[PDB]
Amino acid sequence: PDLPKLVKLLKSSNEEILLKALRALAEIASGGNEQIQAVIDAGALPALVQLLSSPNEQILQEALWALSNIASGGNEQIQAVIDAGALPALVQLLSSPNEQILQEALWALSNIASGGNEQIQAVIDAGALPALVQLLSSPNEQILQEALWALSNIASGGNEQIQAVIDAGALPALVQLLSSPNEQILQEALWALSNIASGGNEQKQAVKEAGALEKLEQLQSHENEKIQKEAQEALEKLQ
Repeated sequence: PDLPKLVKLLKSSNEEILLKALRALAEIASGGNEQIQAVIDAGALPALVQLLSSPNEQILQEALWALSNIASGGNEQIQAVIDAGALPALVQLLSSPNEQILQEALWALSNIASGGNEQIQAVIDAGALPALVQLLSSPNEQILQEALWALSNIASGGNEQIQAVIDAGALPALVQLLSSPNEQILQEALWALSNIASGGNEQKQAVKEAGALEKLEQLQSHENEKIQKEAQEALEKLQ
């Protein structure tokens, strides 16, 4: 098959050959989980990371496509990506002017954070815990949405996983965010608060300490039905 053959093409030298390979390197990943594994063993995981650190925009716009394509696999397949050493290589892309590249930067990163606790602990370590919260207060909603997926994904584990979140400083970026005329941010933030509150008393009060309760109380009398129910479930929770 042309599985391994494509891997070699991921060694720079020829841009034409490299690009052509990229296109036919991700398209296959978006066909089945088993297909992803084939790419891993093939030795493309580490070959892709190297591309992440390239000036070309085309090779980059594609490098992410095939990348995240794997991050959306299984809890195990997602680990392979980390073992290759793309965690830090991807975080860098986040500091790119080309929004197009930044978008994918999250579609892959956050994707991995949605794995398991065993992987989360590794993220909260070096991962930009507090830095991720700062993004929450960004104008470009595009980054805001994805930013929520990453942070939230990290708070999808045991109690210890929830604590790490509050420590980062999401209480303010969330609570204060509750006061938003945007239905999106309204449900988003709310969904985040409840998540953390789901933990113990330390995880609950921690949030309410900011003043989310107020925003929640007012939500009780919100037009939207869904927002009303969710708001009621989060309110009592804090208690």
